[PDB]
Amino acid sequence: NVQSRGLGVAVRNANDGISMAQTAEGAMKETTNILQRMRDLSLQSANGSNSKAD
Amino acid sequence: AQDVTVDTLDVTTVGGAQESVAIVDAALKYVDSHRAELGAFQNRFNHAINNLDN
Repeated sequence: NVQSRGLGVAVRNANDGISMAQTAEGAMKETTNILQRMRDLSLQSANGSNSKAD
Repeated sequence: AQDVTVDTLDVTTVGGAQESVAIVDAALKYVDSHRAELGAFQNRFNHAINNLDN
């Protein structure tokens, strides 16, 4: 019985560990999206076509 | 040095017109610069929606 209840809180615990990993992973998607936007935009500015104002 | 703006922009002689075209370019550059700043603000929060949604 001690073991049986132990797995009862263990499945709850491992799910909690999953939830915190995917909450981080949710914000992980946005930060990489921001990085892609910066890189594509910096590639645009690498030309000499745009003046200093651009 | 005389301070002039778009409100004080007067074109009744040919010389005034040459001042006006330069003045309008300064005003347009300022407007475009703040348009870009608002655009950056728009491009910040649109990533904030789906971030907070995640």
